[PDB]
Amino acid sequence: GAMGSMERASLIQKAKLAEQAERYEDMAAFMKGAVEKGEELSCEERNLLSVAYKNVVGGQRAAWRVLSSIEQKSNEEGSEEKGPEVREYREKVETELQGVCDTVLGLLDSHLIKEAGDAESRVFYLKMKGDYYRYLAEVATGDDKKRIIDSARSAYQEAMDISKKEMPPTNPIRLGLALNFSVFHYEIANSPEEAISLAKTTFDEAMADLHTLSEDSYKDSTLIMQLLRDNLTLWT
Amino acid sequence: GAMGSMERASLIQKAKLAEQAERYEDMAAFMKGAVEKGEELSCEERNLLSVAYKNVVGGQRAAWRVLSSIEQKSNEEGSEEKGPEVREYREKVETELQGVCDTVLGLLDSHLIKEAGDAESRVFYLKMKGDYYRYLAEVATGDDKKRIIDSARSAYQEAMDISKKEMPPTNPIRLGLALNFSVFHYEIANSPEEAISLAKTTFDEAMADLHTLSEDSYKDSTLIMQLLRDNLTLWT
Amino acid sequence: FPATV
Amino acid sequence: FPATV
Ligand SMILES: *CC(=O)NCC1CCN(C(=O)C2(Nc3ccccc3)CCC2)CC1
Ligand SMILES: *CC(=O)NCC1CCN(C(=O)C2(Nc3ccccc3)CCC2)CC1
Ligand SMILES: [Mg+2]
Ligand SMILES: [Mg+2]
Repeated sequence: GAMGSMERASLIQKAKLAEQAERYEDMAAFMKGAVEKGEELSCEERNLLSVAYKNVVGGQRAAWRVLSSIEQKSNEEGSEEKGPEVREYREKVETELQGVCDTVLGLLDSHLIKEAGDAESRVFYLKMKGDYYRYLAEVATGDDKKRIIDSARSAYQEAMDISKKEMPPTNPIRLGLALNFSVFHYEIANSPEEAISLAKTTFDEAMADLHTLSEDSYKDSTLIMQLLRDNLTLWT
Repeated sequence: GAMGSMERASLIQKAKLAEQAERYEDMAAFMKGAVEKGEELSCEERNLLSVAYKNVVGGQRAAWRVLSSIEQKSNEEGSEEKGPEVREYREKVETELQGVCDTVLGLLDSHLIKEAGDAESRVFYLKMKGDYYRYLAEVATGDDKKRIIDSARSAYQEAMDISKKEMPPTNPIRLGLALNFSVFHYEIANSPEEAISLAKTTFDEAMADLHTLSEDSYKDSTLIMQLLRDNLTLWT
Repeated sequence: FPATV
Repeated sequence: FPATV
């Protein structure tokens, strides 16, 4: 693509600059370029990839929710007809969101996941796959909605299976995967009890392993544990 | 352009939706489309145009300043050479910024300013022209930097002349023009004393006219007066 | 909206 | 940065 002529190292350098400038669309385009060089990503590089796309899609999701709410209000009894514009613009934002998700899922399928053999990398990528199918699910209404939901579930489940076998219960990737899969259960799969059980069990297994950790690892793990607690508080 | 097939009213409707969704790039593209329909803009529509581009360019300016600071640090004694990437990326952001400014200046020249006969509209557009030449000046380093600075000055001065003849000293457009022209003096023209004098005289002339105003007009005028005071506080 | 990372 | 509108 447009980044094909730029050195891998320069792309990664620029991604870091873009992050400092809060230019997340640029960050994402640089990281896509870096992935397309065909070499595996380091841990630092995986973090850059994830941050970039999280921020881009996060902004799209927030906009889509604003628009969807306006659209919903327009279809209530007593709302005066304002024409097709709200639906059209929601559709526009939705199509852009779907495109970003398809781009991320594309990078994971070609060929990040298949080349990832270490547990941390494979879990990280499979968690990402779950996440971007979950964003597709949030906006899905068609014949494929159940398959999209099941694609997220399958990715998250594979990641969970690997994480439980290969990583300690305090590992931040394991914790983050569990946090997100729990949100999937609550928000997407209509399974709040599964969501709660997962968050609680994850929190408690992590708590029991904190004693093994350095101060720096403890900080990393407890940050995500607090997110689990925050969700549990919201849900109970 | 891409908006040529969309109704003017639909573009304006969508601009308002985009604003609610904090989608300022879309807002700006909708408003460009609306301007290109060739009809004069209402007051509400001028506000939409200005808000959209202010937010787009504001974000570009903030990014450019982050990058320029990194670039400056890299050229200090003792900084280890990191190659062309910081300059290239600053240049990339700079070129995008310049393009937005050229787009706004283009709308004003073809044909918003020439068709604006009422003082409020003509001052508003000439203030915008000053503003977008001022953003060009912020990043200018070439043979044309003095002409860019003088283009901003000329636009602001024409607007000032009209505003003083045709609008009361509390008029928000008059106040905003003075606020911005004062910043031009301080930041661009190396004329801090002119900047201070302008802000002070504007504030004091407005203060003396507040007695004429309704509560709603008083609120509008005093908001901008406080910005004048805030700058004066920064500068003295 | 619930927390995710 | 100073205020502008
Ligand atoms: C070795 C490796 O692949 N590391 C990735 C890195 C793990 C730590 N990390 C985080 O803790 C945060 N993001 C995140 C956590 C868990 C799963 C995915 C992402 C949480 C604040 C950053 C960054 C990524
Ligand atoms: C009739 C007309 O052209 N109105 C434009 C409208 C004036 C009020 N206004 C503002 O006060 C704010 N922005 C601004 C002020 C002065 C000059 C340019 C812009 C200040 C908060 C919004 C919006 C535009
Ligand atoms: Mg279980
Ligand atoms: Mg004077």
